[PDB]
Amino acid sequence: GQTGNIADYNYKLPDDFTGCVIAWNSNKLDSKPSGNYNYRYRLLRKSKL
Amino acid sequence: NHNAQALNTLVKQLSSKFGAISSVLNDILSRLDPPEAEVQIDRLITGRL
Repeated sequence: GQTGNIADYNYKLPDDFTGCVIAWNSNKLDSKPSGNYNYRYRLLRKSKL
Repeated sequence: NHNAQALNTLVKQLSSKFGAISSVLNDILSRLDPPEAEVQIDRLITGRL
């Protein structure tokens, strides 16, 4: 039930989702001084997913 | 008379909120997101039932 750019254009969980969301920081490993541009996200889609 | 009265009550309670945002289901569905609208519709359904 969350509204936002990532929620509606990248990965939408269902309203009655049954599962565990586990998040932990990855700055120590996946951050580079020059700028890690490998990871991307979508910010323009025709409709909601 | 009694019959008419009953029917009128049964229709009049369509306009009652029963603790929801509005008696109109379309207004609730339009204004609120589905996860939040579920509770309002549930209250309306319980009252009407």
